[PDB]
Amino acid sequence: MNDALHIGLPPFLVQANNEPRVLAAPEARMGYVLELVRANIAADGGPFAAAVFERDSGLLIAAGTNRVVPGRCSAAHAEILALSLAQAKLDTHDLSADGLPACELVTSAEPCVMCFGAVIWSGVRSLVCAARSDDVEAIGFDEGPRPENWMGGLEARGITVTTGLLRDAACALLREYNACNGVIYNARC
Amino acid sequence: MNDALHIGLPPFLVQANNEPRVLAAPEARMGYVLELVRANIAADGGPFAAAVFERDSGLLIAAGTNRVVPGRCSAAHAEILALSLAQAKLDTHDLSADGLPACELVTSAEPCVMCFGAVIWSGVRSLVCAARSDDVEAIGFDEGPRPENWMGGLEARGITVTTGLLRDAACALLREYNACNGVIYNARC
Ligand SMILES: Nc1nc(O)c2[nH]nnc2n1
Ligand SMILES: Nc1nc(O)c2[nH]nnc2n1
Ligand SMILES: [Zn+2]
Ligand SMILES: [Zn+2]
Repeated sequence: MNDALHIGLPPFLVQANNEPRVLAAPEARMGYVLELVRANIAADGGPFAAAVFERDSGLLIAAGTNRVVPGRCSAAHAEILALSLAQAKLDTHDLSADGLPACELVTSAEPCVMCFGAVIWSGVRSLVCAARSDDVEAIGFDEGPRPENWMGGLEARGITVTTGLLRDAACALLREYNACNGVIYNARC
Repeated sequence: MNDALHIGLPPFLVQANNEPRVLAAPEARMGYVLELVRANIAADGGPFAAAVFERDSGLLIAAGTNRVVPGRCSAAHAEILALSLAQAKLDTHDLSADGLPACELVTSAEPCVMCFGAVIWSGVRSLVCAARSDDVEAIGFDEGPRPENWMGGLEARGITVTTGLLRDAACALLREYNACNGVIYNARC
């Protein structure tokens, strides 16, 4: 594009960002995200998906997936898209804006150093991860050089962190992605 | 969009991305980048700008500026837009892809933790900064929790790093923004 940075979304994702969806339980939220991982893999993307939910009600605000290769954009990680699309939807660059319900980013895998920073500047007050960093590195994806004890860095900034949620289900999807090739392989790898 | 990730670019930035331009000297490259910083401030954006140049020829590939507030996107840092717009233009998520010239990211200030990762994933082989992280955090801009010796971290990834280029002018622009960042109206601003 000439007058804008435009990252298009595939059909399943456009739908995911425009379909009403309230998922109370944390496992319900993560389960849905893993559904997005599968759909994204079939849509030429990396094995990564994430979604911003209102922390308490579980109302889905926005979802993103790895679109690095098909989108010719190394910054197009699931977290970046999810956080940015949620901000556009709520009409603010700051999800912690006064009067705004607390937001939570539910992600299929622990964040790379890039998305680590993205979470910090986003305004989200919670981060829930499925697959661990080691799980991701085991299929060729780099997390990059994150600071020492990144989880503590987030908590120290008001962002609670949960890991390992439905990890096994996520790994099955990571192992399947690796087994069946990949393509130019996403970013952070 | 209310579906795709869309960050609009202000006229001056479109202009910059539209007109072929070659800047051989580092000072020339940074000088142009600092011109974008001032233009961006005048266009309701943050005091930051960056541009991707072909390292060995000086050809400008793409430029970006902080459009966080106007863009309703916390991930819209100079570096992110510059790197992404360069990739969209060359039609690839890897700036070091076979066939492409070695790229260089010239930025008005040392990268925050988010952009730190973006640089690594981008494919650029060189990073050139003006203002130091202390100058930026001096006017209240957080760089975030970068890993220890992030500069060495980059060099170990094969990305050469230079900093302090035209630091004085960069710093003056930062202070200029700060002096005018308040609610009480000042005709001189
Ligand atoms: N580490 C890593 N790599 C990718 O390519 C990703 N896409 N989305 N999240 C991602 N995380
Ligand atoms: N630290 C920091 N803060 C911002 O707002 C930026 N925009 N672009 N680069 C930026 N870097
Ligand atoms: Zn990431
Ligand atoms: Zn940044």
